Amino acid sequence: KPKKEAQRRPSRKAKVKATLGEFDLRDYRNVEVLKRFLSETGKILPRRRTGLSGKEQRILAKTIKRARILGLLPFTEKLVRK
Amino acid sequence: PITKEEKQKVIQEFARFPGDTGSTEVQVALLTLRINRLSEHLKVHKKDHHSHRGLLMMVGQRRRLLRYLQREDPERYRALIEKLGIRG
Amino acid sequence: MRRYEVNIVLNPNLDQSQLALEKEIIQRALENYGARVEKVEELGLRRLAYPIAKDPQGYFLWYQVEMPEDRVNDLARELRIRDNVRRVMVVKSQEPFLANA
Amino acid sequence: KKKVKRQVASGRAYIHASYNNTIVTITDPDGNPITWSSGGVIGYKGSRKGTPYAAQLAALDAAKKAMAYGMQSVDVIVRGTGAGREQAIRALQASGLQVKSIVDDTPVPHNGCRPKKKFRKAS
RNA sequence: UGAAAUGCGCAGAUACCGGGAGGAACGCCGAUGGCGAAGGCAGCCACCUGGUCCACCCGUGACGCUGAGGCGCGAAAGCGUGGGGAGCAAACCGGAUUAGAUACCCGGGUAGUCCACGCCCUAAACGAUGCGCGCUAGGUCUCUGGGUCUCCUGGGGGCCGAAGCUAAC
Ligand SMILES: [Mg+2]
Ligand SMILES: [Mg+2]
Ligand SMILES: [Mg+2]
Ligand SMILES: [Mg+2]
Ligand SMILES: [Mg+2]
Ligand SMILES: [Mg+2]
Ligand SMILES: [Mg+2]
Ligand SMILES: [Mg+2]
Ligand SMILES: [Mg+2]
Ligand SMILES: [Mg+2]
Ligand SMILES: [Mg+2]
Repeated sequence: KPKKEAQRRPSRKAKVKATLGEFDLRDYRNVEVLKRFLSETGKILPRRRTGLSGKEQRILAKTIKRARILGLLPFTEKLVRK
Repeated sequence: PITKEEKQKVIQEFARFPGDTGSTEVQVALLTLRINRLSEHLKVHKKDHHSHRGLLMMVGQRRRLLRYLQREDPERYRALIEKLGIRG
Repeated sequence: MRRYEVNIVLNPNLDQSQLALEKEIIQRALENYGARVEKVEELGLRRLAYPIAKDPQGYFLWYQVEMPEDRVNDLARELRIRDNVRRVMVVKSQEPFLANA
Repeated sequence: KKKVKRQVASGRAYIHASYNNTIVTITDPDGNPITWSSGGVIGYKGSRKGTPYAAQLAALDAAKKAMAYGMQSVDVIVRGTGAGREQAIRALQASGLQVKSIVDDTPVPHNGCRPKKKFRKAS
């Protein structure tokens, strides 16, 4: 946008590093890793970001939730600046 | 929940012969085994109308086989119905 | 009999003696209901992202058990009857979902 | 003591903005409040309380009256969705109050409580 | 609030901090997605249970499709008994706008919305398009299983389109 549309995303391809490397998706403890799959707030990021497929996120999510109940990961965190 | 091993057992009690796993005889069984299993469940959670549906297929499903078997060998019919103490 | 995983959080003020006494009871509890502790992992103490029972940190004990399904939701009860026990969450021991890179 | 001129030097600056009025607040580093002004506190009575001035102006009185207890630097805390955001802030950034941090904490129900007819659609 | 007023505040409200009770829904994921016979169904967890798709070709051997009547299921609302009742809100109470407002706007508020069992059975219950089966170009995106796996083969969802169809769309 404005004359950019800012929606030009050439199917990524070779996605940098695919966001990390080799980390389960049903780890109801492995925070260290999960902490990255969340916006400034415990707001699970969309597909647009991260770098996951169908069944995957269905899991990542199903997990992050299982994590919050363990008090490991956050539901909603405050915003700095702006 | 069951139904994983017992199966063999039902299959083996009805298999019209070493290896028969699909004869009408057997099917009925297997299916009855399931029905009884579901019926039971249905008495506890009486509001699971959906499952109550699957009940009716099988219920009809099994019945149908019996209707086929009943016409294509009354001789084996008596025995099976009777070998499960069924219908009426 | 299926496997499971029992997560369990406790108070941060407890002394090696108190915790040790609770676990002993957790363990005994499990067994009272056909549970066979396969593993365990005192990863205790971490930085909770939200105060649980007003406390911002907790003991994370993790037990794997091959229980008789029919009891799971009962232990989960008896584990949560203890004051020192803040939260409990049993889950099915689901295969690895290796994924990334 | 009497009315006691208490020194605080630092505290909070909660700001509530919405389609109706803008309430700024001053507090001690432990939540406890010191002094709050608004749009109402200064003339402005009707829709003039949701007037962006309702931000600064109040967000000046919060300050002035808040510098009287020392406070030189504050940690801002925005809330609500409407107008007046940042203004109330900038207002403090010229008020004489150094601004430590700016944070957002607007409370959005993870879907609970049926909103009033007045609220329902969006797109 | 378009402006306002009723309304709530010095028995000190709002705004901020801490703690407690309660009901209801359940963010972000979430979608152009999924599942279900339809109605319909999304925090998580366990358990009991239905259906379904694929791979293997292993078993039965036409055992099949449809389905008048019957029976069962069937949003919301409403009805009965009992509980619960945070927010919302018919009726109703006031406020304001109007030439007049038993209305649009505003502040309260009862049934109700909630759960249990029982009753009602309707619907733009719509894909407004019965079920099953065989046949007739493709391309493109997408969900899900197999695959000699960014290519081919199965199931499901959208898009554009051969022939053909259609009163046209
Ligand atoms: Mg004030
Ligand atoms: Mg199943
Ligand atoms: Mg039929
Ligand atoms: Mg109803
Ligand atoms: Mg009623
Ligand atoms: Mg009331
Ligand atoms: Mg017509
Ligand atoms: Mg293959
Ligand atoms: Mg298709
Ligand atoms: Mg077309
Ligand atoms: Mg043509």
